[PDB]
Amino acid sequence: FYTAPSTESKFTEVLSKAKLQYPTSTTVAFADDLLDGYAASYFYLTSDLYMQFQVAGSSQRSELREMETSGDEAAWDCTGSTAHVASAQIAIPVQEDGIEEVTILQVHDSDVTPVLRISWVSSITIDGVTSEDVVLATIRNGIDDSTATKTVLQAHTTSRTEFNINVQNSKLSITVDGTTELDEADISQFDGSTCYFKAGAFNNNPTDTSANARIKMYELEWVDHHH
Ligand SMILES: O=C(O)[C@H]1O[C@@H](O[C@H]2[C@H](O)[C@H](O)[C@H](O[C@H]3[C@H](O)[C@H](O)[C@H](O[C@H]4[C@H](O)[C@H](O)[C@H](O[C@H]5[C@H](O)[C@H](O)[C@H](O)O[C@@H]5C(=O)O)O[C@@H]4C(=O)O)O[C@@H]3C(=O)O)O[C@@H]2C(=O)O)[C@@H](O)[C@@H](O)[C@@H]1O
Repeated sequence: FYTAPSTESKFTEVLSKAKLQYPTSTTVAFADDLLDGYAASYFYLTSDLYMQFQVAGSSQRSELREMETSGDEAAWDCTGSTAHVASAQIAIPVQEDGIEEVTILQVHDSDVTPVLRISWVSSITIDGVTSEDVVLATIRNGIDDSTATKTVLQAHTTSRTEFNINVQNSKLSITVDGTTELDEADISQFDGSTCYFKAGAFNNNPTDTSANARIKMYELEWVDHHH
């Protein structure tokens, strides 16, 4: 009894350029399935026209993964000359009790390393400064280094917020409601990797493994701009 995100033309292009993974990394719906009206409790259109992702459990996800229209997985040069841009209007609801971090947008390499995660966090401490109820950027320092550089981007609001990720040459920038909050962070540690975008809800380290993480997107797109 769920309405499909494909019923809204604002999502046609991104769905044509995506596959949906749930609840782990296995694809449940390819682009053709998504365009044919795929809908489930974990991926549906709300009455006010948001594409909503919902998932329970540690490190589980309901996430779109960037694809080419040819059916090839997106695998662009992480630090190449072509700009790659992901834009999303996201409303992050107050999360259920026991949900502690939800990743909403990623730049991921073609193996096992997230270049960037944008996530909501109940709390975070960075260089001795603790922030609560914020949206955070996490950039991994290397494939062989589990540590990351973390940057608070925004105090959490339930209001629809524009997020824009721009990746070009060895630099990555993030704008939030038009304001640059991460200005040309270095990602040269991914030279010689390939990359793709992801968007949705990816539930990180919950304290209640039965609680549902929930993220809503009013607009979503990923594009290339050729130098
Ligand atoms: O807690 C700490 O100590 C540190 O945590 C750091 O952040 C963590 C996060 O908390 C998450 O755990 C995050 O999880 C990553 C995970 O490390 C892997 O990168 C994994 O990669 C999957 C891909 O997203 C993708 O879904 C892929 O799909 C493939 C798959 O092969 C599929 O079967 C099919 O064949 O093809 C598809 C495809 O489309 O390419 O599968 C990958 C997989 O192996 O599961 O996904 C998550 C993720 O980010 O999505 O990891 C970070 C981390 O950096 O380790 C950080 O906060 C740090 O500061 C802390 O100290």
